[PDB]
Parts: sequence; C-alpha cells; structure tokens
Amino acid sequence: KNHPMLMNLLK
Amino acid sequence: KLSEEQQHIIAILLDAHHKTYDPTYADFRDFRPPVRMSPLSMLPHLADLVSYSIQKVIGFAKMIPGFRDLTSDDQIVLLKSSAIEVIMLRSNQSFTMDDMSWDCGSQDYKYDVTDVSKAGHTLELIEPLIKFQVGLKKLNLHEEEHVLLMAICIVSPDRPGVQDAKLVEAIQDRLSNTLQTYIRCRHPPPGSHQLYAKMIQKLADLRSLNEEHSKQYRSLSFQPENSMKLTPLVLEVFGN
Ligand SMILES: CCC(O)(CC)COc1ccc([Si](CC)(CC)c2ccc(OC[C@@H](O)CCC(=O)O)c(C)c2)cc1C
Repeated sequence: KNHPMLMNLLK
Repeated sequence: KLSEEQQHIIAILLDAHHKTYDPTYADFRDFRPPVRMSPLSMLPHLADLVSYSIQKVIGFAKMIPGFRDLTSDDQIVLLKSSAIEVIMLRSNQSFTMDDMSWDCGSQDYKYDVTDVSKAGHTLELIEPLIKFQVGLKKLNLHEEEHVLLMAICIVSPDRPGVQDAKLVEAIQDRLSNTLQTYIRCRHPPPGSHQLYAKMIQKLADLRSLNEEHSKQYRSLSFQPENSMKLTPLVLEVFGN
C-alpha cells in the first residue's frame, strides 16, 4: 500500500 | 586488518545508536499509561512503546552506510520487514537476567512476560522471546557488535518485497565483513569463540520470532476493538 508516515520519517 | 573505512562504519553506527536510543526513557511519560489489571490492559501502553521504538529504528536505519542509496521502495520494505526484529534486538539493552524483565528506569516501565501477555500475546511467542533475550545477553556483545548486528538485520536481501536484492546484498556484505573483522581484531577470546556464527544464529532466531509475532499480530489486529488501541504508525508498518 501507501506508507506516508514511514516515507515522511525516512524524509 | 580493521581498515580505516571499517572503523569509520563502526563510528557512524555507534553515533547513530547514541542519537536514537535514550537510556533515560524520559519519553515513556508521553505514552498511554500502563495498566496491570481477559482485557488487554497493557495493549495501549505497549502499542505506544512499540510505535515510539519504530520511529527510533527508522532514525537509526537512515544512518546506516549505504541505506539511503536504496530506493524509497526498498528502504520501506526493509524497515517493514525488520522493525519487529530490531525492536527485539534493541530492547535487549534494557533486559536484565536478574529477573528476566525489560527494566526501563522505574517499576511502572519495567515489563515482564505477564505484561506482554496483557497485550494479547501467548507463550508461543513469549517463551522463545525470553530465551532469545537471555541468549543474546549471554553473548555480552560489545556496543560495536550490538549496533552492527542491528544494521545487518535491517539490510537483509532476502526480505519479502526487495527489488534490488543485489544492492541490498552489497550494503550488508560491507557491514558483515566489518563485523567479522571487528570480532577477529577487537574481541578477545574466549568471548570471541564462534561469535560471528552465534550472532548470525540470532538473526535466524529473529526471523522465527518475526513470523510468530506477525501471526499473533494479525489475529490481534483482526479484531477492530484491538486495532482501535494501536497507533497509526503501527498499523502502517506492522499491517492493516
Ligand atoms: C499487538 C501488540 C503488539 O504486537 C504490537 C503493539 C505488541 O508488541 C510488542 C510488545 C512488547 C514488546 Si517488548 C520485547 C521486545 C516487552 C515489553 C519491548 C520492550 C522494551 C522496548 O523498549 C524499547 C527500548 O528500546 C526503547 C528505547 C528505544 O527503542 O529507543 C520495546 C520497544 C519493546 C515488543 C512488541 C513488538
């Protein structure tokens, strides 16, 4: 799926 | 034998761990309170604890040499697959064999097998998890070996969903060779005996603990009343 929170924490 | 770049790698990983592991556990005051009382009374507190730790694991992973050379997709799949395992590894720092508990600074934040049971988990996971903690503690790893093992755990090419498995392999091989050479040159016998092989065995133990945790997590998370008590990050990373 989409992982916007993990993506955001990965910068 | 330990090259300048290998020492550099270790220095980066030690600093990454120092910037992402708070041994004062001060932030635990922000979690939903632990409750020891059929109800999964420790689920809210331990969900916040796990969610917090996931954030720390991501911060550590971003500083592993080579990790940001991967695509966004591969970084995501490596962290989704590895997060539970790195949490089990890094929690060993608070684990004490004196009473087989995770001691995080105070009685309220001291966790035993009954606390994990009160988050929904069973002995199928809890007993192998305690034996893992004891076995890992008995290795008496140097901090250098502890952070190298966490980094190697994250960058494993055989994780489900990996696209560029060869690039993941190249990054891990650099860390694996750094670990093997560190043990040879810096870990004195008898503690060094078969130490690399014992550490890779713990990575195999973690895959099995990962499988069992996901099984129990899937059953627990399948009930909306339980999923309501999780965090958005836990739902994104662990599933559903
Ligand atoms: C559905 C329920 C669910 O499955 C997911 C919500 C429950 O899951 C659980 C529950 C308990 C544990 Si735990 C042993 C592994 C025994 C209480 C543990 C102990 C200390 C910890 O503290 C970490 C420090 O290291 C913090 C400083 C830092 O990490 O920076 C962490 C994180 C975990 C792990 C997980 C996955």
